[PDB]
Amino acid sequence: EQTPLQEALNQLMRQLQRKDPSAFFSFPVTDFIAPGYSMIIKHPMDFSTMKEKIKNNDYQSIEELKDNFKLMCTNAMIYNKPETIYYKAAKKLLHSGMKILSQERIQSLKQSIDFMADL
Ligand SMILES: CCN1/C(=C/C(C)=O)Sc2ccc(OC)cc21
Ligand SMILES: [Cl-]
Repeated sequence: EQTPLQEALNQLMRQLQRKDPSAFFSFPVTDFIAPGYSMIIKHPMDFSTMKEKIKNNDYQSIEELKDNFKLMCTNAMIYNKPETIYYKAAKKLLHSGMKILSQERIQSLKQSIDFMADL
């Protein structure tokens, strides 16, 4: 029922979420949690939204998931001040996640996804 691309995206998601042990990025940030958030952050993202996008087959490539992942981390560094736990978590998550989503790792996954096609 799921494509090789969807399955790879879900495996990468599990690796990225393990780097968020405090679960700060699990769910959408609301204006109840973060006053004025919606006026500061115009393109919100979180892991639960990414998971739903995978399930709905909204991602056409791993790079599109990588873009959403970077956006998620950047949003938290834009809204939160550097001293806060949320900013510090976002900086660490972004750095760790960019190594999980390295261009060379992505290329290798693309190859194996492509191999399942035109058989
Ligand atoms: C959901 C945790 N969290 C945020 C997460 C991200 C990704 O930004 S930002 C923030 C601000 C206040 C708060 O508890 C008053 C929590 C809080
Ligand atoms: Cl890279």
